[PDB]
Amino acid sequence: GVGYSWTGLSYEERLSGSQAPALYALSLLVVFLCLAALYESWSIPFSVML
Amino acid sequence: VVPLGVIGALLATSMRGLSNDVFFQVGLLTTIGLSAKNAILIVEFAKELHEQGKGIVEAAIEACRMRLRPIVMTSLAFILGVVPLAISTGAGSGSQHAIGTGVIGGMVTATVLAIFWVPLFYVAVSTL
Amino acid sequence: FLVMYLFLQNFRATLIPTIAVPVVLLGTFGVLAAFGFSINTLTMFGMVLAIGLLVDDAIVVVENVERVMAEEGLSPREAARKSMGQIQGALVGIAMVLSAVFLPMAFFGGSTGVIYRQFSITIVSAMALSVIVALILTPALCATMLKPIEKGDHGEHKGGFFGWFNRMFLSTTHGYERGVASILKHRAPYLLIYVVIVAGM
Amino acid sequence: MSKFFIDRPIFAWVIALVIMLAGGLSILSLPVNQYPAIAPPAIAVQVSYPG
Repeated sequence: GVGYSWTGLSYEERLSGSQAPALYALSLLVVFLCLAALYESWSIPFSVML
Repeated sequence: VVPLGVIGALLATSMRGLSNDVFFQVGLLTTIGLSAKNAILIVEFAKELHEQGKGIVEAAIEACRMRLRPIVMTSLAFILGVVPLAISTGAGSGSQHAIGTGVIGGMVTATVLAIFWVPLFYVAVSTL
Repeated sequence: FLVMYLFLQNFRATLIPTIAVPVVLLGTFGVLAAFGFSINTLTMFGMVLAIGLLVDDAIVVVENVERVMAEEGLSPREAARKSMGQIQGALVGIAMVLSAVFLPMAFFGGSTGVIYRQFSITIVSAMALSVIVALILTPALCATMLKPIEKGDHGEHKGGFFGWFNRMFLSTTHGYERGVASILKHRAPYLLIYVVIVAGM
Repeated sequence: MSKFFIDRPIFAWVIALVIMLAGGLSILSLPVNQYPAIAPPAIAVQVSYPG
């Protein structure tokens, strides 16, 4: 009959937290395609994105 | 030639029974847009074929002969794109029925009729 | 997709403009989030009335490149160079004249002004980027090798149950050119019938 | 203008894919409803007085 709740600087940690695995993956994918447009290739981009 | 699209918009919404509303207004705007589209797509070829060193009357014939296929291509593509709004029933289907019949009736008469007619309006010799 | 496959009669080429259809409406979703316009039924209404107006500038350029590859035996790498230099003034023209039917409707007030919006912006953004997706990439991906040189069977009989389709089609073009010749022959009743149909309109 | 892309197709494919997955992640961050704010704004004052 007694609930618990979060306030203050921790309250956002209750909502959608660190999206760092998302932003890393999308940010590596967009640069992988951007320098592919620079190179006019696909496998030569791999040699500099790894 | 925008009357030659809105006459079919009018007769389609009359024989369907749906009345004039905001959807009929945006339908007549888009049907005069597509009427202008499939008219200028051959009148520009008639213009360049005349102004490359030909007369006005043979250039229109050569342009419509060379361009009849993409006109009917765009027309049948559009009509099969906007038929599933007219044939659908269910949730929110009244707005789809109001927006579909006007554009199908405008488009079929902008296609099947004006292809004879924008050459006749182009070869008006007062446009010299 | 399948009706333009029935027109083009080539499975390796008919997906060339229908991969141009998912690249644009998602792009219009790039515009609405840039303008705060939320997804409603009117935006989807605009897109389903705009997909027929959408792929036209791509089907005319693939029609021109297959025409210049059927009439002349050129490779597509230079056939695209010959085509896009001669039809550059039309595919931008239909988009610029189709944007202008929906630009002045967005500035009107009232409760019908906001319902005229989401019928304006989702079409003018589409036709604003349909012209660039028509001029930037589909000549390139039609020009690589995706239209191979196919001679011998130029569609005069073409075989199969679909082989009489173009056989009826060029006969209809012959009837059409004979009809427009008879139209420009007399031209006397063909203005009074225009006056009586606008008077009926 | 063209002629910069028929010789460079990967640039065109990258532009296509970046506008695709620029819209495709942006669909997941805007709301969906049936209709926009079609109704006019209205303010209502209200009192109750028993008896």
